[PDB]
Amino acid sequence: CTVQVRLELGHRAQLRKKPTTEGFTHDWMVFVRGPEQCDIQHFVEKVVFWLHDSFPKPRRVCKEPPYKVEESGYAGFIMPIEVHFKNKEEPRKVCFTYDLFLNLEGKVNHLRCEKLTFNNPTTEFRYKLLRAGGVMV
Repeated sequence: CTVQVRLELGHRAQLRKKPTTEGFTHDWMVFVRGPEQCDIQHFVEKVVFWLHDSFPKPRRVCKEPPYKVEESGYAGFIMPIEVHFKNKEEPRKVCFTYDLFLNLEGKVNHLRCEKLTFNNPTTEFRYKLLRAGGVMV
C-alpha cells in the first residue's frame, strides 16, 4: 500500500507603489496549498515558515488554512518550510528549503509542485490522504 499526494509551494511578490517607513520595497506572500480542489488540511496539522532573523517572530506557524505568510521587505532569502502531518507514526513531517526571490523591476508569480509518498499509511491516516486528493499505487 502506497499513497502519493501533491503539495504546491509558491509565492507572489510585487514592487510597492511607494515603500514603507523602513524602506521596504516589496510586498510578498508565500503559501502551501493543495492542487485545484484538494484541501490538504485533511492530513496537514500545521505549516512552519522559518523567516529570516530581521523579522519579528521568525518562526511563523499556521495551524489551519490558508497556510501562508504575508510580509514586506527589501530582499529575497532562503527559507525552510516544514509541513507537519496529522499522523501518529513516522514520518510526521517533511521539510523543503524554499527560495523566496524578488523581482526588483516588477512582479513575481512562482509555483512549485512537490509529490509526497507515504509507504503503508494506517487506516485513519490513509483517508486523510485520500480525502485530500491522494492516490494509491
